[PDB]
Amino acid sequence: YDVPDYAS
Amino acid sequence: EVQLVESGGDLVKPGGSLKLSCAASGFSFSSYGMSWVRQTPDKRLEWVATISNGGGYTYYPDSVKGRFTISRDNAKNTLYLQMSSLKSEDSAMYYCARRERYDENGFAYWGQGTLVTVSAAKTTAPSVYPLAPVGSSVTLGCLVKGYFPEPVTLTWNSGSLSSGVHTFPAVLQSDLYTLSSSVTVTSSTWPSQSITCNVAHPASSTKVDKKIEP
Amino acid sequence: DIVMTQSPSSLTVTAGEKVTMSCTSSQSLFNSGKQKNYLTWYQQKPGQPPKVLIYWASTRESGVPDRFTGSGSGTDFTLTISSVQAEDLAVYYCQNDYSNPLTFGGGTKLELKRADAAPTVSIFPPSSEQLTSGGASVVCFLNNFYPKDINVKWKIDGSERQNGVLNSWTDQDSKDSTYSMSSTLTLTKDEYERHNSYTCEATHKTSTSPIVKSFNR
Repeated sequence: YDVPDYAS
Repeated sequence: EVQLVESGGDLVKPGGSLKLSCAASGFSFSSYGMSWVRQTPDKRLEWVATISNGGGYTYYPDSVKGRFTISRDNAKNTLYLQMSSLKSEDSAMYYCARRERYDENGFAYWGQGTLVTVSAAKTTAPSVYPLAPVGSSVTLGCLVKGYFPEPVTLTWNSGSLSSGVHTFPAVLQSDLYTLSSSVTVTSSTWPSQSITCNVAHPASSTKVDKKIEP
Repeated sequence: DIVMTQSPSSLTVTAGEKVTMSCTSSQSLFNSGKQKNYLTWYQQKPGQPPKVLIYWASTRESGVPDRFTGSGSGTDFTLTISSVQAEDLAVYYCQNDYSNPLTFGGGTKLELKRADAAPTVSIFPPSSEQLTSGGASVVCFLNNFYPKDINVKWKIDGSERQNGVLNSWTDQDSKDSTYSMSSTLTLTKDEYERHNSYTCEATHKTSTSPIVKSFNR
């Protein structure tokens, strides 16, 4: 699973 | 104990490329995104790049796009940053910090840095100048002038004289440095006891020893 | 880009006192998914990377002292150290962890108070070694003073000289809470042989007039 950064 | 250890930083001509690695141990690597923060000699911290725990999303500031690339190898547990089109303004210490996937809370784990100096000056050994003065104290100095790169290590009488010594932070001239130091001895100490400044510049394999005479 | 603005850049403390530093955002950092304002406070000591003291504007990291508090919301935030110790003289920065680019503040540096002390100003002619080479630096050390505010000024034959000087400064000495200054005027041998008096003059709070150090060539 590969997630976006929270700050994006 | 999470462990991020950076590598790669060297002296690199304005223009050339450099790639720094950052080996991480002690957490499931694959689970976290990683970052590279940079701190300039004016002691200013700067975000440089973030990457996904998986690799597919990358994020840069307007100042790094096109010239740098954050990269990871989850099989080898390592981050990378390929840096190209290197500029002077880019000289700094490069840190990798891990992203808080779970708690979304600050950069909690930092590495110990790697320094990069983007510059084209030739390695120059300094000029070591003894500064004898023109009561209690007698202050003497030593001027180490015109060298590249940092550091030089300056000691007064090989680390035996080590009280009342002042070594000042070095400043960059037109691509060259200059630094000085002061020691305060007493009237009885000098000239009856010789004070000598010792200046080694590892980079030019220089080690000069300056007997400061009256 | 949210700019981070911290004032002050240097705060002078006394151990055991309460001290508060400010962090301002250009926009809000309140993240409504976590329901948290995503501001982080960091401390850094010379030689070290930074370390988290406070995250989510006010949650303290496991292991940070009770005296460190984060307070504030939206665009106006503060760090407060209830009673400062000397293990706290470090630089403090805030960081925008809310959206890219992530921005850190400028830092606030804790400097410790002590009693004023005027400078031991000392001036040295150019060594022979240097005059062998065609050049001539006149050095002037102004060691061991407090406060950091000092002005130093060169003079050749009575006129004020500006081009050719280099000054470095040191931080607060570990063992006496004091600063020290170097000032160098580099000349050529021709400019050197053309003059006689060389003055290194200094103004500092301690003294109503400058401390003049000088010599004839």
